[PDB]
Amino acid sequence: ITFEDLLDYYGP
Amino acid sequence: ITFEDLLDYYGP
Amino acid sequence: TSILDIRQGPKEPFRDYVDRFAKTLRAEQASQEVKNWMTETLLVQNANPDCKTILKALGPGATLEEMMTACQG
Amino acid sequence: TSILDIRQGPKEPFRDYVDRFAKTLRAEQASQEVKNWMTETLLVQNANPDCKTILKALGPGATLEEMMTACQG
Repeated sequence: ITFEDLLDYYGP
Repeated sequence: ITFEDLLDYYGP
Repeated sequence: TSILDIRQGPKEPFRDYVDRFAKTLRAEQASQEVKNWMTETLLVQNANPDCKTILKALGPGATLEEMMTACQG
Repeated sequence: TSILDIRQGPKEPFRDYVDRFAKTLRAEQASQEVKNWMTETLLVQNANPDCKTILKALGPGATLEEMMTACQG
């Protein structure tokens, strides 16, 4: 995964 | 090797 | 507070761990490249024995959902 | 501008490699505990193979000074 994967799932 | 070792070595 | 100290407990559900991880990292002060790299590195590296085994097995190209499903349990 | 990208050339003096690592690292935006971590991981990790072998043969307890003395020329 990437940081972008975490932002889509858990949010900014 | 720590980050403070780099600052002892390279300074400001 | 440091993303570096976010470590999964032996009995802690993976999704619980990734949750703590994601929320620490978003509030973490760093560039975007680093956060990707921390995500690509620390998340796997700080997981528990079994979840680490399962993740490394999936590969760097693994997707979060793939990881979720595999570790569901 | 990323610290993650600082890599030692095959024929670049290790002297010059660590110089750039420091300038980039201190310019980078991160917690001090993250900077500590980038130093202990990335500095050796991104050395050229020749130096990597030497730096791994020095042990994780070598000082920056010792590391210079080995990788000379």
